[PDB]
Amino acid sequence: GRISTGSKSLDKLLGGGIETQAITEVFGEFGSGKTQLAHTLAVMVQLPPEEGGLNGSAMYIDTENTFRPERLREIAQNRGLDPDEVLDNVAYARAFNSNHQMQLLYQASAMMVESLDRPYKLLIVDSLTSHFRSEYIGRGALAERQQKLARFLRMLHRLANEFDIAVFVTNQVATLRVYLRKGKGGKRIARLIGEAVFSITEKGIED
Amino acid sequence: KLNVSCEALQKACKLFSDIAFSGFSTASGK
Ligand SMILES: *CCc1nc(CC*)nc(N(C)CC(=O)O)n1
Repeated sequence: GRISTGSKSLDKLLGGGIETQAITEVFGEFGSGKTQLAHTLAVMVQLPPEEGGLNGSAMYIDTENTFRPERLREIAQNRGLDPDEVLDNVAYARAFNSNHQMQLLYQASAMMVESLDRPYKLLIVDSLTSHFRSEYIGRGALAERQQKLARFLRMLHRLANEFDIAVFVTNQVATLRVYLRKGKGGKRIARLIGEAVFSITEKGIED
Repeated sequence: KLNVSCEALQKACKLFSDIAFSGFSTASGK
């Protein structure tokens, strides 16, 4: 199935929202709504299909001090859900470095196979290239940097198809690419690699 | 805290074969 984003125009642009067995990668800057969309999706996936979810749990790997469980409670409450249950169905791991990020995937895979009842159906990686770009400096290190990132990306695609989960990752300037940008006040515009406008609200992301 | 059995963990190593740290916990700290 597909995980709805809450924004009818954004779901239209993605053809029913983000999809499992695929990797959706959003791009943009601080405030474009990458983390805001990620926190919303972590709540959406917990809903039944009539509401725009898959009756599943979420996983959030954080590499940029962006995880805010208070927002998750805020969205779940406003969208009519037990925010205490929502918080229990979100696994979270702060990656300290690139190697930690790679190892966390094994941990995720093992937890996913056990979950297969609310099975994990979404994996969020925010950010994805932060550690790689912060640890491998210069042209002489670019070869190892591109190799590790490609290996992580291969592991991600593997889990998406193996456990039929949706992988949503964030990035800055193989996968389904989306670009996010700010607009009128709290309004943000999404453009594929033609355009959809969403708004960040108390219920998360919506038209 | 979210732990995983050594049986499930060794299955995941087979999955990534052709390719201790802190693990996961719920958004409520468990
Ligand atoms: C799946 C990788 C792995 N996990 C564990 C713990 C379940 N143990 C291993 N070994 C190869 C055993 C060892 O430590 O010697 N591998």
